Amino acid sequence: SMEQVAMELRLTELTRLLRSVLDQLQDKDPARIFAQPVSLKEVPDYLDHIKHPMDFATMRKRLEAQGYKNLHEFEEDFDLIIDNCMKYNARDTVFYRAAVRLRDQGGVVLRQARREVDSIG
Repeated sequence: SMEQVAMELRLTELTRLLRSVLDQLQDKDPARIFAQPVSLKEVPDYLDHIKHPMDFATMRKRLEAQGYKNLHEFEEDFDLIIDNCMKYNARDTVFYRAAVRLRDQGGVVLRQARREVDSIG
């Protein structure tokens, strides 16, 4: 149908905007701490601690399959990255501290994203 196409164009355009959002958030992680999945070879107990692992590469795979229906879904995955880190790692660690800085800096990007998503519809 023509309606299904229009819906698909909307999804494609959301994917475009979320790709730019993802790039801007990942720039706030210049150490690449959150770039890839925590390695279960190197942290064998990880899934005993963290039930839903997340990282920027995993988000990018979902994004490119147009697997984010709305900004809320995308933010859920970004918050997982941060929240998983802040539980597994202690306050006095470079990992925890990286997550705090990512959260604080990402907030600004996500605030305007929400306005753009609502504005453009």
